[PDB]
Amino acid sequence: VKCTRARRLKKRSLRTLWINRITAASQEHGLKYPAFIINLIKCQVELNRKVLADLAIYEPKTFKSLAALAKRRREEGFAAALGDGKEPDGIFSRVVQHR
Amino acid sequence: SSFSKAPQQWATFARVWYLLDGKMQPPGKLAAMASVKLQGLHKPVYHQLSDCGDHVVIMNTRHIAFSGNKWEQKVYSSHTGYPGGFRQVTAAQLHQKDPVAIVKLAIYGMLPKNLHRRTMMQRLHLFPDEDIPEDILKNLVEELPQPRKVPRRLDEYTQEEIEAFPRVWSPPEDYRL
Amino acid sequence: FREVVEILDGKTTIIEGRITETPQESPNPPNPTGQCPICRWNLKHKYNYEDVLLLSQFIRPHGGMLPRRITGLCQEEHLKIEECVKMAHRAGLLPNHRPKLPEGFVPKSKPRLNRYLTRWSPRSVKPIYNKGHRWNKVRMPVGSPLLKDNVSYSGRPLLLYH
Amino acid sequence: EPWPIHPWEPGSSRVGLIALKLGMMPLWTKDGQKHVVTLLQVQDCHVLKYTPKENHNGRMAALTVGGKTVSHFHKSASILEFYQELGLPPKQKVKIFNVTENAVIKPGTPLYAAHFRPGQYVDVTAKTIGKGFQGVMRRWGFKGQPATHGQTKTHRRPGAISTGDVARVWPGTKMPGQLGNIDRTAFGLKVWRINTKHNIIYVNGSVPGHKNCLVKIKDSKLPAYKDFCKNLPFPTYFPDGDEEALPEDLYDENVCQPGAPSITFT
Amino acid sequence: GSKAVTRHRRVMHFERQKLMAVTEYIPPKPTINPRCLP
Amino acid sequence: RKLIAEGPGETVLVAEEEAARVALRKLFGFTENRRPWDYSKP
Amino acid sequence: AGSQWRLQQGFAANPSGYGPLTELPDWSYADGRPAPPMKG
Amino acid sequence: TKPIPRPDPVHNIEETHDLVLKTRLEEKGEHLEQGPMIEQLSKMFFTTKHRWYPRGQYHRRRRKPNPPKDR
Amino acid sequence: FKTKGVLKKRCRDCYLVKRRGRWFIYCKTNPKHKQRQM
RNA sequence: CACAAACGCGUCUCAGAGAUAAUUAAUGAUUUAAUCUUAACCUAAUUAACUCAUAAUAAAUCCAGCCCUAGAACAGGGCACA
Ligand SMILES: [Mg+2]
Ligand SMILES: [Mg+2]
Ligand SMILES: [Mg+2]
Ligand SMILES: [Mg+2]
Ligand SMILES: [Mg+2]
Ligand SMILES: [Mg+2]
Ligand SMILES: [Mg+2]
Ligand SMILES: [Mg+2]
Ligand SMILES: [Mg+2]
Ligand SMILES: [Mg+2]
Ligand SMILES: [Mg+2]
Ligand SMILES: [Mg+2]
Ligand SMILES: [Zn+2]
Ligand SMILES: [Zn+2]
Repeated sequence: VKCTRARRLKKRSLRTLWINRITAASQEHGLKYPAFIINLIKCQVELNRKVLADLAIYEPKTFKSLAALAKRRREEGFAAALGDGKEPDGIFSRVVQHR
Repeated sequence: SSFSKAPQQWATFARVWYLLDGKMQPPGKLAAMASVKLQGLHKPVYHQLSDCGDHVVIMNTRHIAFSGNKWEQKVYSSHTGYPGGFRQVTAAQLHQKDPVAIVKLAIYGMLPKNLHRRTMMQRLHLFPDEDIPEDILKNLVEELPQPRKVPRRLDEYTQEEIEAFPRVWSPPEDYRL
Repeated sequence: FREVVEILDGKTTIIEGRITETPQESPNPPNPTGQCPICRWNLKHKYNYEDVLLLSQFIRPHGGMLPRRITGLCQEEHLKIEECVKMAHRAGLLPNHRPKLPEGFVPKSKPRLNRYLTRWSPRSVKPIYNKGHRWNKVRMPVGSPLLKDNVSYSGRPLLLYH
Repeated sequence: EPWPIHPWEPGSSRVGLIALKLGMMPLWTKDGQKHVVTLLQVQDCHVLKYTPKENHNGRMAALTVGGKTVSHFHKSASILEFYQELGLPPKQKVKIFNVTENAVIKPGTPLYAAHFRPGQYVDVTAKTIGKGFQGVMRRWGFKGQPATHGQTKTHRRPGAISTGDVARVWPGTKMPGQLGNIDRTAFGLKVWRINTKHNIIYVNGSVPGHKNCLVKIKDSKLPAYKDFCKNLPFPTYFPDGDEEALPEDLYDENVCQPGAPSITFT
Repeated sequence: GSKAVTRHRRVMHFERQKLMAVTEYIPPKPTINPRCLP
Repeated sequence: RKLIAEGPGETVLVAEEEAARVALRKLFGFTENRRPWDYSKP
Repeated sequence: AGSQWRLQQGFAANPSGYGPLTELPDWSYADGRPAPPMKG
Repeated sequence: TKPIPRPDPVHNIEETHDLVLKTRLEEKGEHLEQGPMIEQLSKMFFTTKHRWYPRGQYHRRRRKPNPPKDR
Repeated sequence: FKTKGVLKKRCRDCYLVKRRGRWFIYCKTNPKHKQRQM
C-alpha cells in the first residue's frame, strides 16, 4: 500500500524538487521563479520543469540565456503596460501562430 | 568543463562561506536568507539526501533591530523541566543577556524540523561585533547584501541634498520656536 | 523666527524679543492650486518615517510638534506627520533635535536598542506572555494605521499587525 | 626568586590553603559563653601551578594548591612527571583558588597556617560524610507513616510521588539515593586561634566532612566580610620576611586563654 | 442543533461568511480629497 | 596574461595539476565538447 | 502555469490542447516515409 | 587573480644528524579516547558528534556490497 | 483609584490623561474621583 | 549509646548588583497655559519574582592484592616515615 501511495507521490515530489532547483538557479541570476516561468511561457518556450532543471544543473550558459530572455520579456511587458499604446510592441513580445 | 571525475565532484559539491552584516537589520529577514544558504536552496544541485550545505558567518549581531514594539512585546519561553522552572524572558532582556541568542533562535526556528537541523546549525557562526577570528575570515567567499535598506538620520544627509529638497511651507516671522 | 533673551545686570532682568531671518517656501510648487502644503507639493501618500527631510521642516528644536493653525496641513496629514515624527524619534532619527543636558550625558545607560516602525511607547507596552493560539492570536502592531493609504508600487497591502 | 609583591587593593582577593581536619574542642569566651572550634592542621600546602586570568576565567587568575604528601608508588605517570618538574613530592588533594591578578604567588611557594590571623571569617569546602544509598526519610527528612495503626509494609515508604493527571513524575521529585559524598561549603566560620608551631587553625562551628580529611580553606566571600584582607598579609605569610618568630598561639581579643586569672564578674 | 434565533450570534457557515465578506459595502472614493481641493 | 585553462582541486598542487591537464586536453583537442565520433557509411 | 495568457492569445489552457506539440507526428522513419499514425 | 601562496619550511632539520632529522618529521603520532576523538572530528568537519559513532551488525550486514554505478 | 470600564468626570476640575497605555481621570480637589481605564 | 560509629533532644552557617508591575514628582509640544510621556531626551522613589557577580567540581591512560570515616555490585581515597 505504501509502495502504491509513494508511486503516486513520486511525481509530485520530483516536480517540487525540480521547482526548487529552478528557483535556486533563477535567484542565482537575480530573477524570481514565478516571473521567470510566466515570461518563459509568454515567449512560447514550452520547456517543462524537468528539462528546465536539467538545463540549470548541466547547462549554466543555456540557463542564463533562458533567464535573460525571460527577464527581457518581463521588462517588455512592463514597458507595454506603462505605455498603454497599441502601436508600440516589443521585439520578443510578438506572438507567432501555428504553421 | 573538461575536468576529471574527482575534481569535478569536488567543484560541484564544494562548501562556500558567506558573510552577512547584521547592523540595523531585522532578524527575520537576515535569518531567512541564512536558512536558505544553510539548507542549500540556492544550488541547482540541491537535494534533501545530499549534504549540500554552506557556512554562514553573521556579524554585528548586537546591533540588530526589531520592527515595531517587538523589543518589549516579543517573549521567549523556556522550561528547565523541574517544577516551577518555567521562564519567560522578553526580547530586550534576552538580547542584553546573550546577543547571539536572538538570531540563533530565529535560524533554528526557520530551519527544517528534521535531524539535519543540528548538522546545518553546527555550520553557522554568529558574532556580536566585527571581531571574527582570522581562521574564519580566511574562509569567506562573498558577502550577501543586506535585506533591509538602513535609513539615514538627519545629520547623515548631505547639505547639497538638504538644499535640493524644497521647503514645503513658510514659517512666519512672528512665531517663536 | 523669534527668540526670548534674558539679561541679568545687577539685580535687573531684561527680557527682549529678537526677530531673525527665516527661510521661505520654494518658488515653484508642482500644484499651486492646493491650499494645503503637502497635498499642494504633491507629497500626499508619499512620505513615511524614513523621509526625514520632510518631517524636520516643521518641528521644534527640542523634538516637539508644531501647531496646525501655524503649519496649515489638513487634519489627516497633520495626524499622519505627528505619528511619523513619533515613529522617527523612537527609531532614533533626528539626533540633533534633542534637548541638551550637560549633566545627564555623562552617566551612560544601556545601549539604545535599534528599532523602526514602532507604534506605541517603549515604556508602556507589557510583554505578551500568552501569545495566543492559531485561531486567536495577539499580534504585535507595526507601523501606524494612518499610513495605510500610501502608494504601494508592489500592490500588496502593508501588514500593520505582525 | 620571589615574584614582585603588589600593594593591597580594595577589590583584591587572597589565596587559600588545604588543611587536615583533626577534631573538635571547646573554647570559652571572656563573656562566659562556650563555643566549639574545629581543628584544621596545615601539614603541606604548596603552590603547584599558576593559570593566567585570560586562560582560566577572564576575570581572575587561578592558583593551584596541593595538600598532604602521599607516596610516589601509587600515583600515575603524568602526575609524577608534573611533580618531578615541580620539584615536590606528590600531594593528596589538589585544589584551585580564584585569586586576583595582584595576589599571584610563584608556584612552589609553601603556605603556613599563620596565613590566617586570629579574628577573621573563612569558608570551608570539603566532601561531607558519605552515608551511601540512604532512604528518603534520612535523605530529605520526609515524615513516615504510623508504625502500628494497620499500616502494611509502608512505615518508611515515600508514599505518593506525583499526580495522576500528569501521568509522569517531575525531574525535581525527591527520592532515595546517594547522600553525603558531595562537596559542600560552610560560610562565615570565625577563626579564634592560630597555633604556629603545629600549624593549626581553630575555626568556629562545624566543618563539613569526617575527621582526618582534606579541607579547602579560603577567605569569606560573604558581602558583609568582603574587605577584611586589608590588615592581613596580602600575598601570603612569609616567615622569613619579618625575621621574627611569631608567638606559639595567636589569640583573639575575646578568647579566654588557658593562662587566665579565672575571670570573675564585677 | 441550534434554533433559528439564538443569543450567541449563531456562528455562520463558511460559504455564507464568504458571501458576506464579498458583499460588504464599498464606499465611493473620489480621486482627489475635496477638503483642501479648491 | 591570457587564461587558457582552469582547474579545481582539494589542494593548490592538485588544482594546478588539474589545470595543466585541462590545458593539455584543450591543446590536444580531446575535450568534453568535442565532435562525437562519426558512425556512418561513406 | 500561464493559462490566462494562453487563453487571451487563443491557444489552449494546456499546451497539450490541439497545439503543434501534440498534433504533429512526433517521429518518422530515417528514409522519410511517414510513420504509422498515433492512437491518441 | 592573486598569486599562489607557497609554504615550505623544515624546522626539524638538525646540523648534527640529518638521518635523525628526517625521522624527526615522521615520528609524530597521537592517540585519543573515543569521546575526544569524535569531538575533534566534529569540530574539524563542522558536523555533529552522532555521525562518527559506529553501527551494529544488523545495519552493517544489510549494506549493498556492489552498488550500481552510472557514467 | 477606582478601576472602571467607562470613565466620566464627576466634577469640572477632573482631567483625562493617557498614561502607561491607559486612560486616567485625575482630580486634585476631590481625590476620590481618580478613575483608571481597565 | 555493652563497636572505634550513627543519631537529636545537642552544635555551626545562611549573602551583594541589575531589573521591574501598581503608584509618585522634574523638564516639555501636539493643545507656545498647564499635562509623569501607546511624544522624544536623560529622569529620580519604587513589590515579589528572574538573571548575574560570587561560591562547588574543574592535574586524562599505574592499578595486582591489603585497609578506609568510600561504598549494594561497579566506582573513589590511602599502603615511605611509624
Ligand atoms: Mg497520473
Ligand atoms: Mg559511607
Ligand atoms: Mg514517625
Ligand atoms: Mg491491614
Ligand atoms: Mg508493619
Ligand atoms: Mg495484608
Ligand atoms: Mg503525559
Ligand atoms: Mg436544526
Ligand atoms: Mg509649556
Ligand atoms: Mg504640577
Ligand atoms: Mg553565575
Ligand atoms: Mg584510586
Ligand atoms: Zn491638505
Ligand atoms: Zn474631580
